Amino acid sequence: SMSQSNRELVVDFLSYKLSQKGYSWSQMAAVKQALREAGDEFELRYRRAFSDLTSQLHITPGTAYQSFEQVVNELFRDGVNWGRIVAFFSFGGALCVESVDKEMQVLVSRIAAWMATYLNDHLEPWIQENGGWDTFVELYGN
Amino acid sequence: SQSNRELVVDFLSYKLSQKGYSWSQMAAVKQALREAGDEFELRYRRAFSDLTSQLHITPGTAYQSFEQVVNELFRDGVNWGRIVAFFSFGGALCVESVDKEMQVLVSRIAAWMATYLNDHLEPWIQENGGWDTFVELYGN
Ligand SMILES: Cc1ccc(CN(C(=O)N[C@@H](CSCc2ccccc2)C(=O)O)C(=O)c2ccc3c(c2)CCN(Cc2ccccc2-c2ccc(Cl)cc2)C3)cc1
Ligand SMILES: Cc1ccc(CN(C(=O)N[C@@H](CSCc2ccccc2)C(=O)O)C(=O)c2ccc3c(c2)CCN(Cc2ccccc2-c2ccc(Cl)cc2)C3)cc1
Repeated sequence: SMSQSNRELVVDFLSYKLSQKGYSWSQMAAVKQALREAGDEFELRYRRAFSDLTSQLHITPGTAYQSFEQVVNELFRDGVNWGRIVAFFSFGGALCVESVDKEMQVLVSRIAAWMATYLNDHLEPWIQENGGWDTFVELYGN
Repeated sequence: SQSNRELVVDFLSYKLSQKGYSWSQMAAVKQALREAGDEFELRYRRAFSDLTSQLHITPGTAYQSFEQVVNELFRDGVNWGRIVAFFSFGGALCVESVDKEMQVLVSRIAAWMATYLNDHLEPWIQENGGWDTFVELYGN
């Protein structure tokens, strides 16, 4: 328990320090780091679209899924691409922050579950057809 | 998939941390330690380079170098600042191993760090309120 959590902290810290030098702890660590960076990049470049989105958000536990679904359906209306997948993660992140800001922290675990289901059902088939997350890492790094 | 749930959790942990929030207690510790490591490495830019002048890392001498540095680091006792330096040292030794084309040493360094943490740091950590105390102190 303390043993597993100590190994987890070590792995997390070393994954981070290796990534800062262009190295990686594992394939999964390389995906996680490249997605974190892509999220930061997307949010900064589309800071206006991010600001317009958060301003229009009126989060309540009863309308949270509705808001999630409407944005995600609009986002992927014309199909899937890596850029839109990054925007999907950025949107989930913004909805979680907005939930915590509005003292609705209970929504965070729900949003993560909705994201994971949407990924499994609607994004994973396209991801697998397009070479998987390794292709994303390769394309983003280039 | 398990890996898709893991990516979601990782991304959300990061975005919540950027606003001073956290996904979980464990995510808050990981993020506070990553930041403290970055801060220590910026404040002491030449600390590892001053050590490398004598640490010629090889699979045969890596453990002896790790053990000596870590024993010298904690000679006067444990504190949070030295624990951060311990993680930064491990990180630097892993980078140096990959630079010297001996990435096979990375998983051994990780195992040595985890054993030192379990055996020699965890009693002081637990006596000092656990990793929550570190998060509280670093955030202040
Ligand atoms: C890191 C990064 C990611 C994405 C881009 C932009 N981008 C492209 O550069 N695309 C490429 C094709 S992918 C190439 C690629 C990219 C990354 C890695 C690997 C390969 C192209 O065009 O050549 C897009 O695709 C792209 C994707 C989504 C959106 C835009 C553009 C424009 C703004 N729009 C707002 C929006 C509309 C509807 C519904 C919701 C939201 C919305 C989502 C979240 C919030 Cl928080 C707020 C609002 C979302 C730029 C940088
Ligand atoms: C985020 C942060 C952490 C630590 C500090 C610095 N620092 C202090 O400021 N400490 C405090 C008391 S703890 C306060 C605290 C800190 C963080 C969180 C919470 C509370 C003080 O004194 O006021 C120290 O403790 C401290 C600890 C270790 C060392 C130093 C200073 C100076 C350099 N020295 C080199 C060295 C010597 C022997 C063996 C190995 C190495 C060596 C380790 C790793 C490599 Cl990579 C290379 C070489 C190691 C500064 C910022």
